Amino acid sequence: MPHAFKPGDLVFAKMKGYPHWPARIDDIADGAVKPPPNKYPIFFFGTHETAFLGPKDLFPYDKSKDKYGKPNKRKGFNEGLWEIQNNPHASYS
Repeated sequence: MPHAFKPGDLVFAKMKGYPHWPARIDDIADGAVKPPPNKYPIFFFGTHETAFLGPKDLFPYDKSKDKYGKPNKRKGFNEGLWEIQNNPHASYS
């Protein structure tokens, strides 16, 4: 059975007006801005932007990749597909 989401989990993350986007659940570093309650810090591959999202917008990557892991015209998307598949746990700072 599924657990709750944890830092390092890989997902497609959905935001209004954007395609389901390869992403990971980030850690919060000591000293860093924490997310609102019930929200997770989401690191979007390719764009390397962070947003705060709740589980309703988080699709586990294994289950979802056949549907969502296809090239997209959007800036940063295909770079994001490479990252999630090839080095999803690297530092992209």
